[PDB]
Amino acid sequence: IQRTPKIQVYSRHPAENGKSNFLNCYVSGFHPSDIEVDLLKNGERIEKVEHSDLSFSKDWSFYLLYYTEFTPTEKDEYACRVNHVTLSQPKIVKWDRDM
Amino acid sequence: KRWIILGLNK
Amino acid sequence: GSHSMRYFHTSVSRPGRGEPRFITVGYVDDTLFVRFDSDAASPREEPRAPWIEQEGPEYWDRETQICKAKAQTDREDLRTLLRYYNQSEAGSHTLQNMYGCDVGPDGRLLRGYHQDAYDGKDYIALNEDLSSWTAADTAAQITQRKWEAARVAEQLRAYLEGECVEWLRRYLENGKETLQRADPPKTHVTHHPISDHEATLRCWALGFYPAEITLTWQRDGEDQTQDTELVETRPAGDRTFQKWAAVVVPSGEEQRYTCHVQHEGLPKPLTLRWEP
Repeated sequence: IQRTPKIQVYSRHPAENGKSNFLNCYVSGFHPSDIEVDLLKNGERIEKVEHSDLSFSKDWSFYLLYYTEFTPTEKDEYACRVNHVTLSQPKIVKWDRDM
Repeated sequence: KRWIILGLNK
Repeated sequence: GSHSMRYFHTSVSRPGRGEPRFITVGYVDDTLFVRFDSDAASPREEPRAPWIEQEGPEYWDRETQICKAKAQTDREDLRTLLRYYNQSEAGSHTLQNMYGCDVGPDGRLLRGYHQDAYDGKDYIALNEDLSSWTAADTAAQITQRKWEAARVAEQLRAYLEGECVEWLRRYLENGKETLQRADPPKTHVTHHPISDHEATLRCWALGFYPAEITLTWQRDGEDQTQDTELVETRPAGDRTFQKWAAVVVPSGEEQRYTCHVQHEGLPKPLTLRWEP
């Protein structure tokens, strides 16, 4: 079996331009466990990104949190790019501060 | 506190 | 109220890229407290909560020994299951195991668990009686026969009824500041125009712990089950969780819609409405 990841991109606190925060990409519901996840700033890969230790849900599907400190602005665009065996090409999800 | 058991194989 | 302790284990083979990767984590309720990762430079069981840090060197050495032993048994088991399923040594395969206990407010065992999956599918599970097994297929039946012969269930039951509950109680006391505090959700309702004719109402729950929560939209008092977008509860990264529920509503009808919020941290379920 193969299960494609759900993806949510969001901040730890409500975003306030100029204020330090955390940018999160939560990936879940996937199997197998091998997965590639990058956080992007204006299209480019962010370098220092940490992640949680692999765990799983009651249905055995996996979940991971990828995160990095960031200070949001008006102009900067952030996104999460995910690749998995279930994906013909990497899936990009843009950060919308209202989601 | 983890469960300790010896040589548990499938 | 009630509480749980769980250990999770995942082994993933990677032919041609060394021995399988093994990652195990322990939780009390929704709080991570220990981890072990076979790919760490000097792999040891590590604390992930302040209240476990006080456990001594004997504790950490033993837990490390147990994790390493589980990694080794999993490596053996991955080889064994290739035989049971007549599979080649070329592909990556996964073994998962969870076990643990739930206790009530008074600390008594409510239920014990021990269950395994291979390649993301149920393989074998201890039944709620803590005395018999459910095997998913004829391969797992082979493990069941072996485990019956070795009296595994009896030893497992002893752990689940004994150390599992006693140490869960210990952790709950030592970590009572956090483990026995519920943080209620901060709630708001936002409005997002889509077109002239309709808009999104989004009901938010932020900064709550534990993760269990119910968010529901009602229209004229009828649950909007089929028309609600409900995102998965997600970690904020600071112990707490977040969630939202959304409905698309005809402009002008915003007041016929109510958001309802149930969380153990709330003395009474909440009723929200878009206000602006």
